[PDB]
Amino acid sequence: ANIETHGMVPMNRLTDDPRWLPAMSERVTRMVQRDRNHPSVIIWSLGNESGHGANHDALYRWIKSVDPSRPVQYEGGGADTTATDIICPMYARVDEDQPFPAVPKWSIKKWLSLPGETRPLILCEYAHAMGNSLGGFAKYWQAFRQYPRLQGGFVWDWVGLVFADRTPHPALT
Amino acid sequence: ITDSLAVVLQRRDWENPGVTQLNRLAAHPPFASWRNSEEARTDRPSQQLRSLNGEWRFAWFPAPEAVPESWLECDLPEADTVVVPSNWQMHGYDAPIYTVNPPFVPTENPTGCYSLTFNVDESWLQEGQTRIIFDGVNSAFHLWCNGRWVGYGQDSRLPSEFDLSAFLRAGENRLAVMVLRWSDGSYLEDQDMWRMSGIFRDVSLLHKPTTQISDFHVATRFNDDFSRAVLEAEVQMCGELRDYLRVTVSLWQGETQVASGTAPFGGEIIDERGGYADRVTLRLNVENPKLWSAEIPNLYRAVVELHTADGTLIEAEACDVGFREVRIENGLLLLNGKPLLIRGVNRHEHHPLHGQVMDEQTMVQDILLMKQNNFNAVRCSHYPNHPLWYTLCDRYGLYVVDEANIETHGMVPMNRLTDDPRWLPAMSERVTRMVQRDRNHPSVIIWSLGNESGHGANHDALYRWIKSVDPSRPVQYEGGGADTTATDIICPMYARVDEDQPFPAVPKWSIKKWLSLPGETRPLILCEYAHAMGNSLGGFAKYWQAFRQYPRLQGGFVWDWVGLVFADRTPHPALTEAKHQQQFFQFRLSGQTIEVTSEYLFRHSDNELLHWMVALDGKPLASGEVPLDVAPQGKQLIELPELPQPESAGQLWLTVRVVQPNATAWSEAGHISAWQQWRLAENLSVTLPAASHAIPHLTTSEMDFCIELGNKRWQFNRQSGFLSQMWIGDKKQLLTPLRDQFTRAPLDNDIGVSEATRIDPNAWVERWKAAGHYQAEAALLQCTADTLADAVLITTAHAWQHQGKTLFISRKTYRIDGSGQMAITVDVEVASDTPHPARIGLNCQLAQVAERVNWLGLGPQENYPDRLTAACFDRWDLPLSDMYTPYVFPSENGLRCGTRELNYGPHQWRGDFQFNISRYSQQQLMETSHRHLLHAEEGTWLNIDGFHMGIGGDDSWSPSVSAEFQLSAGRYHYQLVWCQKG
Repeated sequence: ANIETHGMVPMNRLTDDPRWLPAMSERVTRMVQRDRNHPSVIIWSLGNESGHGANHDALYRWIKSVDPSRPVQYEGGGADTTATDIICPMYARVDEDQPFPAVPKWSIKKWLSLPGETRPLILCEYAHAMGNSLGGFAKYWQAFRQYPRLQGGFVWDWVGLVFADRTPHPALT
Repeated sequence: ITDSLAVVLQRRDWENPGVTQLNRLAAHPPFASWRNSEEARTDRPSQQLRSLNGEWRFAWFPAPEAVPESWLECDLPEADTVVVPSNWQMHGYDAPIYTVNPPFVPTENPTGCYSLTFNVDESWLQEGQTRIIFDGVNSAFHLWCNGRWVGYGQDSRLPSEFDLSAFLRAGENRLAVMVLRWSDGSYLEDQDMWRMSGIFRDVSLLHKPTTQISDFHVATRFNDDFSRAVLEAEVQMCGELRDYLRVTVSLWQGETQVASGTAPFGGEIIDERGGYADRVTLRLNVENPKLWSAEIPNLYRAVVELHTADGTLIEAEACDVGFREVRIENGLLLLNGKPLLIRGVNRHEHHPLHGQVMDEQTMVQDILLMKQNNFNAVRCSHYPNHPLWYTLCDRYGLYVVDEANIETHGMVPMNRLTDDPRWLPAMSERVTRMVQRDRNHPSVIIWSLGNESGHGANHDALYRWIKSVDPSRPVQYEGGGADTTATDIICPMYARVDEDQPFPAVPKWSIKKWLSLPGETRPLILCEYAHAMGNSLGGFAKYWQAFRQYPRLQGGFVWDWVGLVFADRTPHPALTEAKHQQQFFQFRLSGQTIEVTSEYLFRHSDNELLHWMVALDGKPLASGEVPLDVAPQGKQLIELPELPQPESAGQLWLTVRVVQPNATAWSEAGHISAWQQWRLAENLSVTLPAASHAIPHLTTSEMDFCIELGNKRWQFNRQSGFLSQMWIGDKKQLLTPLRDQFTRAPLDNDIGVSEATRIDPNAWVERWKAAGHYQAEAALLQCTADTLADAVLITTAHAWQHQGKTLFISRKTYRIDGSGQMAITVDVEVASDTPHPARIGLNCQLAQVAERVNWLGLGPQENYPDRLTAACFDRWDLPLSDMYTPYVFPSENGLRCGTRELNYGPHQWRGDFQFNISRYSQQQLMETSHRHLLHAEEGTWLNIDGFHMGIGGDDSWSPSVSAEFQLSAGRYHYQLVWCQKG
């Protein structure tokens, strides 16, 4: 869904405000009504980098009621809130923890085994490919193979892994 | 008659799994039968409990049928005298054994016939019940009293009690105990230790009144914040029920009573037919109770008095009560609301010189040593322990896992008996009688169903029995994959931190992966890990890094306390590594600020002092002491003063240590509990050496190169290509030429289970032998000598070939300058297809024997690439004897890593190397079976390695050296400087 408010100073200033719920509901509902018939679409996403507000929980439950055939994921508020069926951290590391206040980025191996955690983990963003990059990519895929509940991820910026003229980067190999 | 041996032994009760006892009394907590409340409160000795330990008569027989009938009446003429708490194998009768027909035992069953003549006062026989308690008898036994058969028993590790009232006569009496070595119970006690047999625990006589306390157990309930507690005690009596009988339970903290309760008999309504007339439950309210933990073992004294309504006491029983709550919440094992981190060790009952007989002094010595090494938990390794062990763990503070005596690892399906309902009665007795005995001890926090018996339906049934009877403790069981339905805790044996071991039907996942398997929510505590056999415990820091990071990884139990110490309780070098990794204070350095985090859950750091020191290459520069004021799990930030900034070359090292100024019950004043070291600042050396005016002189012959400088002189063998001799004055310095070494005397981890019969091709030592590393012969490729403007240059190249295959190539450079110094640069190529060598360095036999070894490097104790975290960089001076570790089976030992300078006699070696120095060569260590056969050689053997392979430790039967500690680079370089006192 076309919801992205990363510039807000609390970052949930609008997604926790009920006055913005009508605006955000239109962006979620009209997407589902348009694309619900496509077999390729297997997961709904509530947006990107908008904190976690009560509007996210309400819109998460709307999708589950209208279309129970697809899981709903959302990074925001720590990537493991009640508004996501999948733990989907951004740029979580394989072994090193990043305990930021109120939104820690645990290592993906440790994140799975936290007390009470049963959901699968798929990284919505990992392996930043800006410039000469993608070092340690083999570390992620060693972990993906070994751990059943580590079910892959999405490399950031296809185009990126290729130039604008679609010429490939060395990291694409 | 029917008391005769022929009748008694005819039914073969020791070959019947359905008969485990005959005429044995019910299990219960320990009883002393005090006739005075004050004596019970203060735990004074009771005159109603009499010990029969002492001198008994003993006779040995090859089989039970060989015992003559006359033994039942009179002591044999050839019977000798022994101290009854002993194993008869320790007296040399049949050979002790360290190592099938499931119900049957061999007909050649050695039999020990014990007999004792004792006196009984008439006061015991006129009134009351007199019983005899056998705390431990190995396998099975038959009991006679004055020639009359009494009963039969099994389950060596739990007390057997029999009523002797109808058998005792006023005056002199005689007891006859027929102990058999093997019974059907031996199939459930088929573990791996010295087998041994006899009456290995205490024998005592207890006199109880006609109306007596038959059983009692206590339960503690708490509110949300543990500010209010309820102590419920259920008391059961035996004998005649009278309406004037009363039971009083009083709780004492020291000498002040804090709670009390009195009630007549008659319990609450249980079901339709009513309630127990012989039971009463007393509820005692305690405000702000002092909680029990391993850190602070706060104990109360509960006194249970059976008395008349008027006020006359009949009998008194007492026990120590600790207030604590153990439960698993959200996949975490909590004690008093806090997540436990188990610093545990497995401990067998092994006396230093009396075999399996345990005494109080050895137990207190073991507990003190454990707590001084930051251990907080002990696993009762595969059987219930001596009763006094649990009392001592309550008082000093140690979490205890109590294990049922069930062990059937020798069965081919390994669950052949535990899945057989015909063996359920046998196994139930071993579980139920343990719980009935030890359920009142606060130190016991976890029940264990046994060890290495597969997983059968009997395990599930016995697991649910414990949960019903005692819901206050979790139940754990390894077996059937360590995560079955019969365990509340995933308790794998020797699971690795990162590497998975997917065995069929019982995989050993890595502990990190095991936690996150689909549907898995339980905590993980390793019942056995870090095998400490020989030179071992490599990679121990890997486990404790994982323990800290993952909340549901709550520690484990290191295998074999005694092991981590020798039989005489002398510590192994690996014990220091365990103490450092198990510290309760963690340290972080950021600039001039030291962050100290407390790992205690309950206590405040009120006996703690931080001493910091800054040294430059072992030379102290500044020091200071700061008191520690850290809340449980809190952080204290300690800002160091302006640290010294020397302009001399070298590395600055900051060392902190936690010192306890006051003595505790388990430690003496000045005890060091934690330490840490850092590198502060290094000034690289840029100064040139002094312009020596002299030049070493080179002479060339067809057999050798000779370099002469003053009184010193070097000789290089041109045929061998190695430095053969060095002379200071006219005194030779070497007995063996300085040559490259690529092998080490194999460790126990290097050997594995590779016997001479069942070879293990995957073992490290077998791969080295198959590759010819021990048989490779050095071949000289080139050897040249050139005179420089100020030095003499020697260049050599050797190839180590085995059966037409080059394993290693060594290119060495010798630079003898005019100052007398000798610089040695070594470049080594290792073939990629050969197994990685155990070491890359040099060795020689020095002619001189010296008393002290002085080196600037890591640790006073021996350390290895994967067991060096506990070691510290400083200047160490030790006698040569302390440079050798006396392992029972000789192997490579005594290595010191991270060494920059080594001094021995007049010789100094500088560089970046590891070394071991001793009087035994690596060749002798490989060929000598036991350390008592080791003999010192003529000189001193020195091994200087640029690189050394890590030691194993995850297990002892499979390769366990991690990839980052294997010598797999392929090409290696190191430099050494050899100088003298000039």
